[PDB]
Amino acid sequence: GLFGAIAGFIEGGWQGMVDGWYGYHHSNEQGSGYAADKESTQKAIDGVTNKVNSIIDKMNTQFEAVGREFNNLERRIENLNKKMEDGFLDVWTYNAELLVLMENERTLDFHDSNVKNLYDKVRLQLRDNAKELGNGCFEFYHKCDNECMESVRNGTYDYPQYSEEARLKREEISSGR
Amino acid sequence: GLFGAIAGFIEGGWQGMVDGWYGYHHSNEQGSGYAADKESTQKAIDGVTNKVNSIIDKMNTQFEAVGREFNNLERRIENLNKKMEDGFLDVWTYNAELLVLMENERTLDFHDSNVKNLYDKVRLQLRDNAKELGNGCFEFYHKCDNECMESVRNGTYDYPQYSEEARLKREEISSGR
Amino acid sequence: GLFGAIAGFIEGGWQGMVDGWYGYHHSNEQGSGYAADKESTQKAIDGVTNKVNSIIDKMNTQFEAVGREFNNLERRIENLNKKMEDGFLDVWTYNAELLVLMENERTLDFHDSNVKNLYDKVRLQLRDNAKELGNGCFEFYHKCDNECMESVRNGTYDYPQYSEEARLKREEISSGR
Amino acid sequence: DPGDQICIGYHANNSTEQVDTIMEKNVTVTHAQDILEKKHNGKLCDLDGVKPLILRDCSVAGWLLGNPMCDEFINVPEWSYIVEKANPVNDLCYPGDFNDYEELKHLLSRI
Amino acid sequence: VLTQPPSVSAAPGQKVTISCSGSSSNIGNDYVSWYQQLPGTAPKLLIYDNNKRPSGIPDRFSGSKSGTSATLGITGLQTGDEANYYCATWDRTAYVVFGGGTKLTQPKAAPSVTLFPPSSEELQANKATLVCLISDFYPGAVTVAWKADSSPVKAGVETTTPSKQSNNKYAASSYLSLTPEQWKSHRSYSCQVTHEGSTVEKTVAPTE
Amino acid sequence: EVQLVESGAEVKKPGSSVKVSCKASGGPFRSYAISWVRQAPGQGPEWMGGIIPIFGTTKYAPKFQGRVTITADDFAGTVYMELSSLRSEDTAMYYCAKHMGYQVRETMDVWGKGTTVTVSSASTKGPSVFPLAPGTAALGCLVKDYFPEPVTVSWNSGALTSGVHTFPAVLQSSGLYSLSSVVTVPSSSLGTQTYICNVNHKPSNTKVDKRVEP
Amino acid sequence: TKCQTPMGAINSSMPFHNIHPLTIGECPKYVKSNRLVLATGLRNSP
Ligand SMILES: *[C@@H]1O[C@H](CO)[C@@H](O)[C@H](O)[C@H]1NC(C)=O
Ligand SMILES: *[C@@H]1O[C@H](CO)[C@@H](O)[C@H](O)[C@H]1NC(C)=O
Ligand SMILES: *[C@@H]1O[C@H](CO)[C@@H](O)[C@H](O)[C@H]1NC(C)=O
Ligand SMILES: *[C@@H]1O[C@H](CO)[C@@H](O)[C@H](O)[C@H]1NC(C)=O
Repeated sequence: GLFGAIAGFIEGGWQGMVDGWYGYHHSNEQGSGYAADKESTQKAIDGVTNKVNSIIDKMNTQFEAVGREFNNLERRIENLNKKMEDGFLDVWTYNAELLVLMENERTLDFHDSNVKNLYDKVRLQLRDNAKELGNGCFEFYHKCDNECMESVRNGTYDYPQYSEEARLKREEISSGR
Repeated sequence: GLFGAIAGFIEGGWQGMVDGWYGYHHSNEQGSGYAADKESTQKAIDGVTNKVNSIIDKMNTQFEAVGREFNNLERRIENLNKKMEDGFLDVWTYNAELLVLMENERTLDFHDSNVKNLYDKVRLQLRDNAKELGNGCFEFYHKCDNECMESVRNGTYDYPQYSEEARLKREEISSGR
Repeated sequence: GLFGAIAGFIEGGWQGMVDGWYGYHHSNEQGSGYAADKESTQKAIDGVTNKVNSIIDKMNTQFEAVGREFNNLERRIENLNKKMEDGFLDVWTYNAELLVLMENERTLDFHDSNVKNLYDKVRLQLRDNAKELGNGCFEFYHKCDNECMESVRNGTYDYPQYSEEARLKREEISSGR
Repeated sequence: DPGDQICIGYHANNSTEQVDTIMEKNVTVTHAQDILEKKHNGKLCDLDGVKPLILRDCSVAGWLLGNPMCDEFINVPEWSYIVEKANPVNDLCYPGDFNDYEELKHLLSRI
Repeated sequence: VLTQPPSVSAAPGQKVTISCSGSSSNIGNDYVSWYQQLPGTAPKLLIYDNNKRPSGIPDRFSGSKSGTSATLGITGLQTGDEANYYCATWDRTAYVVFGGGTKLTQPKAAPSVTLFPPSSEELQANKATLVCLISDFYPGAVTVAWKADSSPVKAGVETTTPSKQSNNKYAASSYLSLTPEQWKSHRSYSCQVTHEGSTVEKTVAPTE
Repeated sequence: EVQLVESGAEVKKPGSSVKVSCKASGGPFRSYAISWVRQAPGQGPEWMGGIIPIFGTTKYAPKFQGRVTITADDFAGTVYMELSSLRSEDTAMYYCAKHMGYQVRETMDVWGKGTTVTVSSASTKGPSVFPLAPGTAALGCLVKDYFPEPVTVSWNSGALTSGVHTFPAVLQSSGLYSLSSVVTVPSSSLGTQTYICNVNHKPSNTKVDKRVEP
Repeated sequence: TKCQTPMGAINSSMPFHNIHPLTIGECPKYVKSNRLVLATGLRNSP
């Protein structure tokens, strides 16, 4: 994908996160578990919902054939009528098909972007209090219990509060144990 | 936004940077201040300017109704004329509206990209001579006066020249003071 | 570019990598050299190939003028015929031109994305076993011979296997020698 | 001690100009450009130099045939467009019919 | 308020230098550009950003900022380079300021004076103009005095500045305005024209 | 490649307003700012102000801040400059000039040809043309009290060139102009040949010829 | 004017108008839209 997240550096998705499109999996002393990100999933639903509505709305006026009859010596205008009417069915079919194809790509790329951005949200909260492992996961340099996890999930992680514990752990790791 | 920069990891913009669309805020011993990035702002103006010109130009040829009259026993061709002419006003209105909507998204996403790329320009100049703070800012590990700041703003930052001072500061920070 | 890679943080491309669109340049004790990334180049060819086919296919039905003659007192329908037929040549010319312009941007941005993603593929394999230099290159903290290089190029780099050598080198560098 | 800082950022202003997007309507933007003209002046004018032929209550038939009530148009100057009401009161004073009337009106669109 | 020397001179082939100078709030921080102006033509960009040079401009032109002041240099200079030259810069409230400019760079001819009197038709229209036409002099400097009879008149005179002719000598015109009664009532009116200490004097009188 | 073309000469009375335009080729939307710079007879150029593309913001010089308005019609590729409360020291050549980029700056790389505005209290007046009557001998024409410049004097419908000398006009204290045209001619030809001087003042629509006799 | 409509003259550089489709002269292009505005700047803060 254009944003390299879905079926990219995050290889494959989670059958087990059922309550949203994007979210988190965590793992600590008290266990592990999945949790949807409500806010991103909601922005996405808003986007896609609006998109589907805009498509319906723009296709609202659009050519509507009407039947006209012509006698056997009005063949030139019967042909001009057929071609005019076929001409519009063709313009409109192209418009619908191409809009659908073009917007499908954008939609699929929109979600990809949404996962990248969420990953980056967590990345820039944690900074060097966690280590980027490369598969979509962060490994903390400090103990992070369920309360601390939620703080990551909801925008509230206090970096200063853990950084001391973080610097001690990074220290132990560089030194070799 | 698709690129996660505008109203993303940079939350909100600067009322106080008036001379461009993207730029810098700096803060050091001699004070603080805003400065536009001329080159990015210019590429953007070039892009958007060309876009507006291309839209005007492509909409240059486009259907132009003409009045034709028909008598009371030419009702079938009067109807075929009305519908033909309405048919084109509809094709063209859809084309203009959809082009406008589609290009607005791209424009808004273009700027977003432009801020991400500028951020990344600074990021990859400084490297580990600065610490990414997560809100759009870098905190230097060395003293960076107005001359040094300009070197960041104009593509000229010499990493080797500060790296020694940088490694000493990172050293002090890991050690704890 | 929207993705900041081509003519961005990678400034200019390689005349000397001839067997693909994206790839690697390496440099170690046994020498240096270029190598195409087969998989990315292939996804790209698939994309662009499909795109060119979809354009041909969607432009398959499209208005086809036919000649009709009219006498000197059928001027109103001769004019209605001319305008109808010109009307479609105009709709279709706009459609082809605009599709071409819109898809060219996407194509150029697609490649840009592809180079960013490949760079990020290598970035998240190596992690802190290498140092991001900022110009598109990584400098290893450990010795990486041709076998090790290929492991980077083909998705197989074992981080754990070098990390000890990596931590010793990072250690030497922070300490100052 | 904290260190010096440089931040990357973007322009904001007090614009309430608003644009639509396929995914989001009424997005407030820093700068915008209206490209639809919605105003006219409610008058019929000379087109460049040339005043139009405003038939008043006459029809084209009335004018060419010279309905007595259409005397204003006995000898008309060169014109830029013709303006004709929807239902001219002064048309064929003596009732009747005008052969190929529309084909002739069509010819006038070029004269 | 940007300082520049009024003129500079030299012979076809040497290298001239035009300096330009101002405080820290213009040249010290901000950049300088230089412009060339030939009579009848808009200024023309010669160099920018202190020392860059736009396409079309030959590399005999250049410049620099040797402190809080900047200079332009021409070399191998041609007749074409005979013109005015201005430095420009940006001054912080904020504006583009120009320098004052710098102009960069035939025997003694007696004038021919020609005094006309009022024409009867002007007289018919209750006005009277004496017209004194001075031409072909060099150098182009003449004083002009008027006399009523034998005595001077300063009232009602309008003399033009001197003016290069097609043949590279100079010209001028003086006009004394009078009422008919004034013109009719006097013996004579005389235009005196002095040039390099040689006075010529023409006189005219009311249809004698 | 970009051409800047400005609107025609203007003549104004003091205390009124002028509005010059400038049309830039290409575009019609532009990615560079445009400025207005003026130059008074015998003086260096003065920058007046300029306008930035897309942003639309304007920047004026201290000297004019308060009576200049720069505006744009980007669809027409046109910027405008309006200077009000005119005085005679605003008599000058007015240039539009484009910058290299979006910022107004000391560097303006392409200029328009210029357009003059003259600020005088004179209304426009056609000349009175009087004859100046007769070794050689001189004849001429007094072209009296006209405003503004220029005026064309030709002799015998443009036939006589030899020996002719039209003089630069004088600027009277009244604000009106006057000039005179003289021809040196052989005395032998005086009362047999014929001399008409052809005065044309476009601004006033006055065409005159005046036969010069002795 | 340079552009005339059965309802009145148009005096505009704009590429589009929505007045009336039957015009004569040098006109913009008619659309049924009530509103058409392009973004040029960027998304404006909260
Ligand atoms: C976010 O997370 C913490 C849990 O650590 C919780 O106490 C806090 O109230 C949450 N904030 C919001 C706005 O939900
Ligand atoms: C960039 O910045 C430095 C200031 O530290 C300056 O000296 C240098 O000349 C600048 N380069 C350019 C091309 O403007
Ligand atoms: C990838 O690289 C290594 C070379 O170090 C090689 O031995 C391995 O077989 C390669 N794997 C594939 C699937 O080509
Ligand atoms: C958008 O704004 C317009 C004008 O204020 C308003 O009429 C409309 O209801 C708004 N639409 C949405 C989806 O918010």
